[PDB]
Amino acid sequence: PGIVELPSLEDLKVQEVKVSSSVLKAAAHHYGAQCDKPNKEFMLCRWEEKDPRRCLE
Amino acid sequence: DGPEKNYERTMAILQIEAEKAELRLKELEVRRLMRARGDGPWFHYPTIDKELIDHSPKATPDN
Repeated sequence: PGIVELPSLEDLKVQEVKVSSSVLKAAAHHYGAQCDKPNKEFMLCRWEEKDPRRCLE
Repeated sequence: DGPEKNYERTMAILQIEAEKAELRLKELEVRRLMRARGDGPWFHYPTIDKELIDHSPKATPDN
């Protein structure tokens, strides 16, 4: 067994979406339409790589 | 029966019996190797069938 490679804590800093669940619920339908492209690319990366370390960008 | 008929009938019996005796010994050798290595049709015990596996995308990604 080898060492599990992990990204650094600085590889994980991003501006978080600090709104509550009722805010996301309200905007969800317009959000899904407007932000489909990067969202679907990430989920394609996500179901193909099967590894969260491979889709961080 | 003349001596020749009995003589050459005896060889026919000996050939048949010798062939069987050889095959009996080879079978015990084949059985020994098949059971020890499991690389033949005999002593082949089943394993789960890979065709029972579901390959479609799942609810969650990491799998």
